[PDB]
Amino acid sequence: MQDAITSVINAADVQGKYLDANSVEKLRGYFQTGELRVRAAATIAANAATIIKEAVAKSLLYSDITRPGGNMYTTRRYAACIRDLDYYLRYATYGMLAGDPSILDERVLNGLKETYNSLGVPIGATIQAIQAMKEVTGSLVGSDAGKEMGLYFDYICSGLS
Amino acid sequence: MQDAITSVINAADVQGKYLDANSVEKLRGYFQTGELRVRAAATIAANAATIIKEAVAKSLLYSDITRPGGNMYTTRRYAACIRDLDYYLRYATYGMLAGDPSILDERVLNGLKETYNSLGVPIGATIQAIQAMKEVTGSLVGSDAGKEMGLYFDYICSGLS
Amino acid sequence: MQDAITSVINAADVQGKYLDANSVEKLRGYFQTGELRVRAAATIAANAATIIKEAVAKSLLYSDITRPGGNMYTTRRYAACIRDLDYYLRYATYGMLAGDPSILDERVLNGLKETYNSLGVPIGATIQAIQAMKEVTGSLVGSDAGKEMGLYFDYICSGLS
Amino acid sequence: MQDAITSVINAADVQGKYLDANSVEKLRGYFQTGELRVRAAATIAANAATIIKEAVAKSLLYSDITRPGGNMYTTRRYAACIRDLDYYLRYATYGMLAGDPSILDERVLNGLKETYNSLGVPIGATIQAIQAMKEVTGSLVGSDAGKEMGLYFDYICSGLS
Amino acid sequence: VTKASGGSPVVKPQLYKTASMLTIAQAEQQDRFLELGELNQLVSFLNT
Amino acid sequence: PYIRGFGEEPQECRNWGTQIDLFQYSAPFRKVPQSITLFSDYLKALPDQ
Amino acid sequence: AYDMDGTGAGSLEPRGIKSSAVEKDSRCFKVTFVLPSQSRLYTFRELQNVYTTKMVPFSSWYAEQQRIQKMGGKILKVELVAGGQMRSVGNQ
Amino acid sequence: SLVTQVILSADDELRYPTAGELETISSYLKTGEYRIRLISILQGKEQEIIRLASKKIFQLHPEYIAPGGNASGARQRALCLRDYGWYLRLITYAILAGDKEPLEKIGIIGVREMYNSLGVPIIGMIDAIKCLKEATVEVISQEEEDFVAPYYDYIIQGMS
Amino acid sequence: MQDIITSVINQYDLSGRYLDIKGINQINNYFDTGLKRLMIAKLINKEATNLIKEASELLFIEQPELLRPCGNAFIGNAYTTRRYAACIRDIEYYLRYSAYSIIAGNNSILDERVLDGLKETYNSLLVPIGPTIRVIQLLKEIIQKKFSTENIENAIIAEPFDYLAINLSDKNL
Amino acid sequence: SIVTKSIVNADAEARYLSPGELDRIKSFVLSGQRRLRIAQTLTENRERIVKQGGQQLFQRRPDVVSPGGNAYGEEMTATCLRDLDYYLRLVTYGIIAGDVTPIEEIGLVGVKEMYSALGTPISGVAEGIRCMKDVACSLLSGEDAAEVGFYFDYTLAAMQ
Amino acid sequence: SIVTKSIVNADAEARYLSPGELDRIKSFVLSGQRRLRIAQTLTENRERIVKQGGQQLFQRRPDVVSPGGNAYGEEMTATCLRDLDYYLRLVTYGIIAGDVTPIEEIGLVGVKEMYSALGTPISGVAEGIRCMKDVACSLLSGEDAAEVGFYFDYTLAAMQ
Amino acid sequence: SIVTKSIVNADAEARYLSPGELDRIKSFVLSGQRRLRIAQTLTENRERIVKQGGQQLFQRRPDVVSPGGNAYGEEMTATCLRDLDYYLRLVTYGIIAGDVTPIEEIGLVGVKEMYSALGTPISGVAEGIRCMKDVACSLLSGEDAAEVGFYFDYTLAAMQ
Ligand SMILES: CCC1=C(C)/C(=C/C2=NC(=C\c3[nH]c(/C=C4\NC(=O)[C@H](C)[C@H]4CC)c(C)c3CCC(=O)O)/C(CCC(=O)O)=C2C)NC1=O
Ligand SMILES: CCC1=C(C)/C(=C/C2=NC(=C\c3[nH]c(/C=C4\NC(=O)[C@H](C)[C@H]4CC)c(C)c3CCC(=O)O)/C(CCC(=O)O)=C2C)NC1=O
Ligand SMILES: CCC1=C(C)/C(=C/C2=NC(=C\c3[nH]c(/C=C4\NC(=O)[C@H](C)[C@H]4CC)c(C)c3CCC(=O)O)/C(CCC(=O)O)=C2C)NC1=O
Ligand SMILES: CCC1=C(C)/C(=C/C2=NC(=C\c3[nH]c(/C=C4\NC(=O)[C@H](C)[C@H]4CC)c(C)c3CCC(=O)O)/C(CCC(=O)O)=C2C)NC1=O
Ligand SMILES: CCC1=C(C)/C(=C/C2=NC(=C\c3[nH]c(/C=C4\NC(=O)[C@H](C)[C@H]4CC)c(C)c3CCC(=O)O)/C(CCC(=O)O)=C2C)NC1=O
Ligand SMILES: CCC1=C(C)/C(=C/C2=NC(=C\c3[nH]c(/C=C4\NC(=O)[C@H](C)[C@H]4CC)c(C)c3CCC(=O)O)/C(CCC(=O)O)=C2C)NC1=O
Ligand SMILES: CCC1=C(C)/C(=C/C2=NC(=C\c3[nH]c(/C=C4\NC(=O)[C@H](C)[C@H]4CC)c(C)c3CCC(=O)O)/C(CCC(=O)O)=C2C)NC1=O
Ligand SMILES: CCC1=C(C)/C(=C/C2=NC(=C\c3[nH]c(/C=C4\NC(=O)[C@H](C)[C@H]4CC)c(C)c3CCC(=O)O)/C(CCC(=O)O)=C2C)NC1=O
Ligand SMILES: CCC1=C(C)/C(=C/C2=NC(=C\c3[nH]c(/C=C4\NC(=O)[C@H](C)[C@H]4CC)c(C)c3CCC(=O)O)/C(CCC(=O)O)=C2C)NC1=O
Repeated sequence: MQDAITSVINAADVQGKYLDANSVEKLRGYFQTGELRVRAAATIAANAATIIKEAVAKSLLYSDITRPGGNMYTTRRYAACIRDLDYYLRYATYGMLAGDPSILDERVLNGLKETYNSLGVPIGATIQAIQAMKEVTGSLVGSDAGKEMGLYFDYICSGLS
Repeated sequence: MQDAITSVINAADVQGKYLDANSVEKLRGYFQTGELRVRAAATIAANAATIIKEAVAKSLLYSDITRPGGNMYTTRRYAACIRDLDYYLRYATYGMLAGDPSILDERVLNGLKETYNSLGVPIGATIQAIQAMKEVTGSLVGSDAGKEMGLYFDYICSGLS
Repeated sequence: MQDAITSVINAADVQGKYLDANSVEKLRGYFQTGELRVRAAATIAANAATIIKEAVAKSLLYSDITRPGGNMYTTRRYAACIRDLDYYLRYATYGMLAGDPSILDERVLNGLKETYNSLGVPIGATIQAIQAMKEVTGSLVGSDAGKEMGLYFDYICSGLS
Repeated sequence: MQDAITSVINAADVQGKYLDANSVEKLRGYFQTGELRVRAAATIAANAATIIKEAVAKSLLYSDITRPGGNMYTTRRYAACIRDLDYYLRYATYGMLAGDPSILDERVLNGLKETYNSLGVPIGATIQAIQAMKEVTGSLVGSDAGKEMGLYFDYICSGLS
Repeated sequence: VTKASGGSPVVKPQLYKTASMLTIAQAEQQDRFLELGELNQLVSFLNT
Repeated sequence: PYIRGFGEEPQECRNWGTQIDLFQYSAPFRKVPQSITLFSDYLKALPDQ
Repeated sequence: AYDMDGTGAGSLEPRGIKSSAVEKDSRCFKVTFVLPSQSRLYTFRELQNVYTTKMVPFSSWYAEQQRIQKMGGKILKVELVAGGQMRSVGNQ
Repeated sequence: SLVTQVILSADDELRYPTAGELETISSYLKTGEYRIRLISILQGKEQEIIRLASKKIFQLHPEYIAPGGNASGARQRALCLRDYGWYLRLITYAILAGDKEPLEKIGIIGVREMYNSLGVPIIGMIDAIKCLKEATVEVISQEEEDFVAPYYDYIIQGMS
Repeated sequence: MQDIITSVINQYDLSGRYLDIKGINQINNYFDTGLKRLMIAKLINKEATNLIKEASELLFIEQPELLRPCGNAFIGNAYTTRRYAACIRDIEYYLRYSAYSIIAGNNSILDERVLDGLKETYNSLLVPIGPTIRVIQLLKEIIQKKFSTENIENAIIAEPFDYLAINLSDKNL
Repeated sequence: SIVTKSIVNADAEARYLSPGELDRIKSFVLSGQRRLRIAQTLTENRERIVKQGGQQLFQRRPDVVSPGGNAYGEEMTATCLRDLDYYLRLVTYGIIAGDVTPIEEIGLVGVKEMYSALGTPISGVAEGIRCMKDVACSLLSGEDAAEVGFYFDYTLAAMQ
Repeated sequence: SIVTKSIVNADAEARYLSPGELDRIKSFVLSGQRRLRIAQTLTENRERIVKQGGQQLFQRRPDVVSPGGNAYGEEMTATCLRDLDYYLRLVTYGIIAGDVTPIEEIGLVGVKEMYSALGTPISGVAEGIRCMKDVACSLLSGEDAAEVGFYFDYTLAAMQ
Repeated sequence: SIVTKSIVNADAEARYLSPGELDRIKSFVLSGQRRLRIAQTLTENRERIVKQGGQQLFQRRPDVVSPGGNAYGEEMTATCLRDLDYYLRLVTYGIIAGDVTPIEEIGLVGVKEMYSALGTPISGVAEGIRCMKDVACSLLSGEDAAEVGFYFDYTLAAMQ
């Protein structure tokens, strides 16, 4: 659980040296985007339910995982999805603010693909839901902010694959 | 393993519709940069050994991973690095031509960070080597071509993180 | 945890179709034996302690697992047996009523043979106790009811093997 | 796969220093016992079949793993045991010569307890077979040589536990 | 019921080739860079 | 010898996951045997985990 | 080690090709044969030349010669190019 | 034949034939002449049967007979009965050696690429054999035609 | 695999006892229906290429979505003829291994050669499990059309197809 | 069903089934003939029970179908009736299982999370099931209408 | 059994079962009535078949029971007859399975490793099974003695 | 070492160690007293063996230290001698291990990839080790100089 400042301090500390010009050079780069990330995390908090409603209706709403036999049939199983998609849109918001994807594999990625295989959850449909959820997130926060929030979505999709 | 044309055809095919104006609009955007990518992949093929020699000497040549006890001490371990850095500079060249980073996670990213943790390879020094390798690649191919080749380097660094 | 009706409804539901003639054909077959199973589960509830007392005295009462060094020597260890044999005669009664052995592996079989190996409990003597317990159970409930109750005993013995 | 000399050279090399008085002090201690280990490995090679025949007859020959239902009933399963016990008496001989148990976990211990749980092999009876096999090995090679060969048997028993 | 599981990795089955595609893949398959012919091979298709 | 991938040959349903694992560079670091345990747990009951 | 440990019928490893090759044998033949595949017409794999001439070792000539006839091959000529004859010690 | 399958199948394991296999040879050889008596019945009805096969393969499929189809013309239809003659001759081999190899080493293995390079529609040849099996039932009684029935539909299964 | 017989003999070996008469009564029930189990199998070989064809049209007549574009869910139904060619191929297997398993009188051949990794394989390719199981029982009704006047052949034909249905289900109850 | 949870009740208590539990499994299986007749009535009346079910639902809740309602247009109204076909199906399961255990873990557990997450008024779908109940109980006698209606109102209770 | 390996044979070959395979599963199940009678004879003759089996075994191999033999004393001689009761049991399995597949993976695979590792002369136990064979075939007619003896000599072959 | 690869040799061959392998582990450990004396000579002579090692290296290869050479200036020349201190250290490991196994997987495996990728002339570093060899063997008797020189020339062989 490290942000961009924590990761910069760790690497500069792990060699026992002070924060030289290169370490502060990245820190200044993070502070420049500090204004963009909060407004990105602002609108995502507002439209959390709307984004997840848009992703599932655009990716896996009417596919036969939704029908009987599919992986999402029963109401408990459907309700687990939007609960499950809420974490991806939420933890990706944390990575967008912290500027470092360490929180994702610390709290989301580890034991995740090993868990879906246990339950039999289709990893293929899961990533496309996150990809569609990444597509709507670029709608709200804009282009570059979508590039930032989108940079952690595919990090989840990559490791979850 | 999809290029920009394969990804455009897939999304236009996955809805069962023809290639409308929006699908061809991105395809025309890819054909415009087709001339830039080949010359970018041209010079990178020529200066493959020179780029990797520049990156390691600029990022991790004299650090104490290079010294005894560091992660790169023995000659087998040092030789594995430039073998290992060759794939990052090579597969990034493939992503720069295909215009789609699908080949990276298909053939590089999956099981990569899970493999370095097994061997105990420092992911921190690895990304800075790729960052330094990204810096020299912008020297050769120019600014915008470096922006293209650089766009897949940090994709490796993001997922490898 | 499915009975015969739950398993019939699941397979007929998992294809999204109604209960056709074949699905109801097995359900009628289960309702015909509904009268037999209750009387079978009736007498087994009455003679629970008598059946377990008959099985251990007929299979492993005087063998050298009962003597010092054997797997059943101390009074805590002996008392664990009749506690342990009570579950096999009890859960087999549940399978006989539900008409489906799903409850056994759900609540008995999983982690069972992996547990006895940890404690060092002899699986060989365990199955013969259940086989002897199956033999006395056919005495009480009759032939066909013993065939039904006996059909779940060897299911435990098979998976526990 | 390191012997006592390889482990001494590695630790002295991993700090980048020469072989000081402490590193050679242990190496001299290993060369002193070099005469004892070969004669220990000499007689064990001669009485390999006799030692395994003595261990199984002394530990698990007549127990109910040997009888039907036990873990060792069928002739394929019995024949796998003496094949399996041969590795423990053989690899322990390698550790006794190399003076370092690195070869055991490299080639025996890893994936071993995870494999016996898959097959359902009783780890409890396995360790007592190795303990009995350790007891007969102290008969042949003597006391101190048995202390050396015995020091790697319980290393297998510890990790296999 | 199946009492074990090997896992289901994300696999994308092949659908077709393209001229932009396969010789990016052939030079990939040998673990070598794009060569002048197959890289001039990538060029004159994007000029079409 | 080539690697008989997925789009080479009619594959079998029984070692689907394992073979896709084995045809990766991550294969030489699963020091625990992946196939002998998987083919044996197909017959035994559910494990404790 | 060598292929004649004591294995025969009724033994734990499956009954298979048992060669009379010593420890690290250094004898090898020069064989020549055609071996039509007899399986390409339901597999439709690419075609490979079936007439080969190669040096097989003594350690595994018998398995190869036992297998070349398994799939209908015909052995045109074999010789012992490297190694001695009636040699007690020295085949290693 | 059937003994050849047992000698082969026992030879790749480097063992003599087991107890069950020697049954499979012994039971096959005790039913010996009845295949021999049966094939002489069918050989006397080859001109019987192929005339009836050309009945229904062409009333079912006049596409092939018409001008433009493959079987249009005299000499094309001339060998047309010859392919029935070879197939019926092959089945007499299969009825004798009590298995499918004479129907498989000949006739079945690679039959589609033979016909596809000839222009004969491979679906039409499936109905031709199905037509041939339909024709064999009339000149054969109920006792022995189910003995020869499983040898026909193997050919249909082989051709798909 | 294990037939009804070898499965019965392993039942008595685990307990290490000879075959009693309850054991032999189970074997006799196979030997009685064993002659009836063959023409069920012999009918399948004669009706094999047909019975897949009626199953497909009866399937897509209720699931027209399977012949349509997938939606953006990259799902493997019978969209393209490459998809359709392989997708009919699976119906080959379900009819085949359910044909041997009719003759063995036991579903041991089914799960170890069909069920083991079936949800594994379909979850990778995103294949329909719902329609995949429904086509398995469209075959069952289609095969039972032939043997219908009596009803002791029906339980024989139902046992393999019913076993794949209950086992390919994500358990709702 | 009553059989599976009368077991798992006595399962947890480390005991067998009492006469109170076994005289009701007995009493339920003799009731099984009458249950299949009741479910058989609702099985091939889904055309009227659903279509007249959505009849009164729109007359009582025109907001949900009016422009702005969740089930507005040709599309959503079809799915608007699809859910009623679901819940009518689960009631047929509960009647044959003799309990709402099939209706419990299908269509009831976490149902408010789904419909809240779909934007659908959960009170509106509760009104739909009540309209189906009056159509269903109008198709059966008084002895049956105390059952078929009995499972609907449980679904009404859990759906709010 | 013949049913399971006729399947796994045709299983590996990507095909169904030929008439040669299905006319023998058919021929085996009609043979099943006669097999149970044969196994029923050996089932409750184990008292004589084993005890007279060890009769000739000691009168032919007195070394194994003499002082120094592996089966010396009251203890080992009891286990000396225990193995014969095992192998007599497996022959009853092979007769009902119509094959030595039950005898193959029980008591035959890796049998030389066990008996070599127990110090038992494997040739001696082979002599024991031959003595049981003469007692077994003396209990049955000629048509049966060609079977019951037939499975013993396979066990004799694999046991050396 | 000789102990670890005499094991892994006999490890792969499924056998124990022969007298040829165990009379040399025996012969090596009695040699261990003399090995530590030899390595003890090179241990605290690294000041002269390295500095005089780079003495002859620059007199024989002035290009590498001249302006444009890889080891030009105060900086690279220090690292120019650093590698010689490395390889002199590995020879002390090989003498005590009785084999070039320590020198194999350290400083030899893939050494051409490193020095080619550093721009260093690999032939030049080979000349450096040869200059160290004459200084090392000049510090020991003839019986020892056949060993200490013996490990250098192996490093010379693998370094070109
Ligand atoms: C914070 C990191 C994190 C994640 C991601 C997580 C996931 C997780 N997802 C679960 C289930 C589930 N997940 C799904 C999801 C899906 N079905 C589909 O078809 C889609 C592809 C997908 C929605 C995108 C379903 C249906 C279940 C229920 C499975 C069942 O009842 O068997 C469960 C089981 C327990 C429960 O839901 O209460 C866990 C623990 N846990 C974590 O700690
Ligand atoms: C094509 C995608 C792909 C990658 C990237 C890949 C990596 C990979 N890197 C490896 C090792 C290695 N990688 C390194 C790398 C490094 N040491 C450092 O200090 C640096 C941070 C870093 C160089 C940038 C080293 C030293 C080893 C050897 C580890 C050992 O011997 O224990 C190995 C072990 C086997 C071998 O090298 O033969 C694999 C498989 N495989 C793949 O298929
Ligand atoms: C070199 C390190 C190493 C070990 C140790 C090893 C063990 C190993 N033991 C096995 C089986 C086995 N192991 C046993 C052993 C025992 N039964 C008992 O009751 C005793 C407690 C125990 C004897 C001490 C048995 C009976 C089997 C056969 C299991 C079966 O057929 O299901 C198998 C399965 C395959 C085979 O034997 O061919 C492996 C791989 N593999 C290795 O690479
Ligand atoms: C299935 C058809 C077939 C046959 C027959 C066959 C024979 C064959 N016999 C061999 C050797 C041998 N054969 C013999 C045989 C004999 N010495 C005598 O004095 C006797 C006259 C004779 C025994 C009857 C000997 C001693 C060797 C070993 C030769 C050597 O080590 O140089 C070898 C060399 C390899 C090996 O044994 O592993 C082959 C391949 N291969 C086949 O595929
Ligand atoms: C022993 C197995 C075997 C077969 C079957 C075989 C067939 C065979 N069929 C052929 C032609 C042909 N076969 C047909 C056949 C037909 N037209 C119809 O409508 C019918 C359905 C069908 C016949 C029943 C026609 C029309 C041609 C001539 C095509 C052409 O050359 O234009 C030819 C080219 C030469 C020739 O006629 O002999 C061969 C070799 N060869 C073999 O070795
Ligand atoms: C013996 C048991 C067994 C089965 C069943 C099996 C199935 C199997 N089905 C496959 C693909 C497939 N299967 C389908 C099937 C379907 N699409 C639909 O929409 C329908 C629901 C369904 C037809 C009923 C499709 C489209 C593919 C290709 C997926 C793609 O490439 O897009 C593949 C990958 C291609 C290959 O065969 O190598 C396997 C292995 N393997 C086995 O070993
Ligand atoms: C078996 C238990 C069960 C239920 C109940 C269920 C409901 C369910 N209702 C849905 C949609 C829907 N449901 C409605 C429903 C309504 N609109 C109204 O005005 C009315 C108040 C109400 C119906 C009476 C609408 C309009 C949609 C589409 C919403 C959208 O397109 O955004 C969807 C998403 C599309 C689909 O896959 O069908 C599901 C999964 N799934 C289940 O497994
Ligand atoms: C079903 C296949 C099968 C067989 C055959 C089998 C044999 C078997 N024979 C054993 C012992 C023994 N077997 C013998 C046998 C003999 N002594 C003689 O002189 C004769 C030549 C021979 C008998 C005819 C003796 C003496 C022992 C005890 C050896 C000892 O105590 O060291 C034991 C160890 C004790 C036990 O658990 O019974 C086994 C497991 N297990 C099996 O699962
Ligand atoms: C233990 C085995 C081992 C070796 C040998 C080794 C070599 C090694 N030599 C290096 C540099 C170097 N090595 C040289 C060497 C030379 N210049 C010349 O003219 C001569 C021909 C030659 C020395 C005799 C120079 C000039 C550099 C610095 C190159 C630069 O700064 O670009 C570096 C990078 C800096 C460092 O981390 O030290 C390594 C890792 N590492 C190892 O682990």
